[PDB]
Amino acid sequence: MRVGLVGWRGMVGSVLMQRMVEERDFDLIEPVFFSTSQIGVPAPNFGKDAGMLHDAFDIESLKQLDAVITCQGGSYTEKVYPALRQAGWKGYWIDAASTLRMDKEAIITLDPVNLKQILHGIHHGTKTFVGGNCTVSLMLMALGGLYERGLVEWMSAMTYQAASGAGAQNMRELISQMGVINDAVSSELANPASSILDIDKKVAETMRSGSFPTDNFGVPLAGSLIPWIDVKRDNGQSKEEWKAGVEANKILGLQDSPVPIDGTCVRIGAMRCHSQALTIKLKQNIPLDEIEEMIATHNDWVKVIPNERDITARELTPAKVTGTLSVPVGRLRKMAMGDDFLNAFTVGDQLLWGAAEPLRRTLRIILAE
Amino acid sequence: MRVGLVGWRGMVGSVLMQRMVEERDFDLIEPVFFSTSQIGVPAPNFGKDAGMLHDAFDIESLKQLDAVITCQGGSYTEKVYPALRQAGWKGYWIDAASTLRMDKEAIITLDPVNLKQILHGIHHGTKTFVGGNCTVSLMLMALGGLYERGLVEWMSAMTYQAASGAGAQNMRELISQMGVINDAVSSELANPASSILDIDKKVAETMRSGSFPTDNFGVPLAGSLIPWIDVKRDNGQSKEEWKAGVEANKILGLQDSPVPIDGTCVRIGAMRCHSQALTIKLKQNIPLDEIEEMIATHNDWVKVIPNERDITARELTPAKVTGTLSVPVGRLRKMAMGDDFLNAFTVGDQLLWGAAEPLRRTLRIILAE
Ligand SMILES: NC(=O)c1ccc[n+]([C@@H]2O[C@H](COP(=O)([O-])OP(=O)(O)OC[C@H]3O[C@@H](n4cnc5c(N)ncnc54)[C@H](OP(=O)(O)O)[C@@H]3O)[C@@H](O)[C@H]2O)c1
Ligand SMILES: NC(=O)c1ccc[n+]([C@@H]2O[C@H](COP(=O)([O-])OP(=O)(O)OC[C@H]3O[C@@H](n4cnc5c(N)ncnc54)[C@H](OP(=O)(O)O)[C@@H]3O)[C@@H](O)[C@H]2O)c1
Ligand SMILES: O=C(O)c1ccc([N+](=O)[O-])cc1P(=O)(O)O
Ligand SMILES: O=C(O)c1ccc([N+](=O)[O-])cc1P(=O)(O)O
Ligand code: NA
Repeated sequence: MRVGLVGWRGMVGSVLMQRMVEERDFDLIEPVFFSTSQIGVPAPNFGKDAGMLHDAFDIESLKQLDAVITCQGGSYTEKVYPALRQAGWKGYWIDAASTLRMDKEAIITLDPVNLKQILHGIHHGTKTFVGGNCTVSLMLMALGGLYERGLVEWMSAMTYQAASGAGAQNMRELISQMGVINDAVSSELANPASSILDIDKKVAETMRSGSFPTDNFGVPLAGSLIPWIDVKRDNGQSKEEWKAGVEANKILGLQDSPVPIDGTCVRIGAMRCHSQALTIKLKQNIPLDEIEEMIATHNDWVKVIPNERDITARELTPAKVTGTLSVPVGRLRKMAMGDDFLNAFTVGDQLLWGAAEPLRRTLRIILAE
Repeated sequence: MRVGLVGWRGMVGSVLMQRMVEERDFDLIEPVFFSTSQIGVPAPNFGKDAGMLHDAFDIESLKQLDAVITCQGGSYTEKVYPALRQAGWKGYWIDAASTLRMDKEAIITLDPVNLKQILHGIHHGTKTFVGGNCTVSLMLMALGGLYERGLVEWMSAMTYQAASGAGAQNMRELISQMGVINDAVSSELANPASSILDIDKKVAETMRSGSFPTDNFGVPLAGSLIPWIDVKRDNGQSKEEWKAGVEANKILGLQDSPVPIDGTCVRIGAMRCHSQALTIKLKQNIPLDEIEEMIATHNDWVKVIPNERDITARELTPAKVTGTLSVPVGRLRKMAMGDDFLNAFTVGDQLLWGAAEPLRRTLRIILAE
């Protein structure tokens, strides 16, 4: 199988490359590396020589491939994909970008949840497989055990989203903001006789100053939060909030009778883990023991954390989860509203299950068929 | 009126002192400053001379006061209050601590919401007035318009709570953690060609290192979050999550038919403003514009922020609200679940309406009678 790699060099792509090396995916394919910036020089060597960098925009070159895996982004997909299909290419397009997710000829891939849908697609001529939004993938990796059994009536999701979803420059800006805050009060911070109100005043002033580094976010993130991600939609949702409902229901095959999913998506000062606080309305009063079992046994990465303070503080956080494939879920309990209302809190790495991991797993599934 | 000040030197106390000076509250009283560790030292001079610091545990000196305002804490209240009352003191005990909130003898003071309850109490011999929990006070300042009309069937609250709620040392530790994070990668950040994954790897290593300053939180807060605040209760709630339902319903006089309030309380890396993402179940499908009107007309400090991207990012954040008495609420819209589900996101300063302001306002109400 001859597989083209586009966007292998960037943040998401680099995570994907490391995972492909770790799982020895390159043993199974003939990789062809593409560039949007410079061609003809040696391709990267991740264990074996792959020749040269090819032109990511050349239709005839792409037509020679059995599949493309792209992390290059929506601008790239919009430019290349329609022409490539119009020219007769029947290969597999495996894409991280949002561009094609809701296309009638694309399947959103999250195989621990929807392997059966993926396999049906592959066997019946579907050639486009798109990774879902970070928030969607991470929520379903935590709650797949409930959703697969049709037990969810609706879900409200309030999120705590990392800088990495906006990009590497945004992550850098977050850390720079942290430095500028600390710099402003370093002379008084450690002195207990210094007024905490004076420290606080200076932090607030520094954050509000024009020179505070805010080119990417537009406003401060460190020391604060931003309760709006992406463009407004006419019903008053942000695009980020809208994605949850439409993508989750496509993945689950419920488009004609969807589970309502809604809430507020909030950016917070974390590097690359998204967390979500969920009000889950169950159709029936399911005992918490069964809920816990159904969640825990759904897949190999979800981890149900006991509902206790110390273990929660250690396990159910970005500090614990960052850079790992683990998807902890905790604070699982029935709520004051009734025994059909379930509280849950979950954390997951945005670059792994939220970006790169579904792409490499989709490749392995296609290979095995 | 002779008024004793206890806990005036701490964080909450210092905010109270600042506000009392700003509003010239000291012109209306005879202030007597007390201490737990500095007896005999000259008292602070806020305009006029108040002599020396008195003994906060000496019952007989406290007995000469017409009122006590205390920000010293629950363990202080636990020892001095019962002893002071039993010795026949009938003065006004005005307290920020949780200890007496749910005592039959005490009124929870949040006068923009429950002034009538407060005055009825004053007129019928109630002498104990206690500030509510920071999250409860801030939520009712935002949504008082809906609660006072009996429109809320239930509410789920997922919170984004600031460091100040845990204490001054915790705020310092947050800022220290921010510096330690930036320090670890400041060279790489200054080089525009550096690898984002390398920066990310170093940040994670730094946050996980034994040397990371985590004595007060127990785990990292900068770059992370902690989805547990305060001690565990038997039904799986933390004490922080439980406080909302019991305190709000007492403030609203709804103990005979309380509104269910529940959710997850999460500490994030903000300095001194709590934010809350609310799923509000309404009893009736009221038009959105009338909802906004009910909310906005309830009190002088609540503000409706239009549901638009740029203004939300600028106005509905800790960076905007910090150190002010403003209580913005935005992202007001009906949710996917139905037109009787209302999304709301609100931000408020933890030290003002969430701690010090109800104390000085209660003093002013008593004086005014
Ligand atoms: N999940 C997310 O993080 C997210 C969110 C929203 C949008 N996006 C979109 O998806 C795309 C991929 O996300 P990303 O975070 O992986 O983007 P990224 O790190 O900026 O990488 C994107 C591309 O930039 C090019 N590039 C230019 N200079 C580079 C340098 N010095 N180092 C590495 N690459 C360089 C590379 O393509 P060549 O090798 O062809 O030059 C690379 O594949 C983004 O460009 C963006 O449009 C991603
Ligand atoms: N939900 C919660 O659990 C929660 C939330 C907020 C506050 N609280 C509690 O409420 C109380 C007041 O809160 P806070 O944040 O104002 O506490 P704080 O800043 O520690 O002040 C409390 C007292 O500590 C003493 N103190 C000792 N060293 C000091 C120093 N270097 N500078 C200033 N004061 C010093 C002061 O009393 P003297 O002048 O008598 O020495 C002061 O009145 C605390 O006991 C806190 O634990 C609890
Ligand atoms: O917006 C997105 O969801 C998204 C996610 C990942 C990637 N990238 O290819 O890894 C790109 C996009 P987008 O559609 O380019 O903005
Ligand atoms: O726990 C609380 O709610 C609380 C809040 C404020 C204050 N303090 O006096 O300002 C003290 C307490 P706590 O009852 O001491 O823990
Ligand atoms: Na700026």
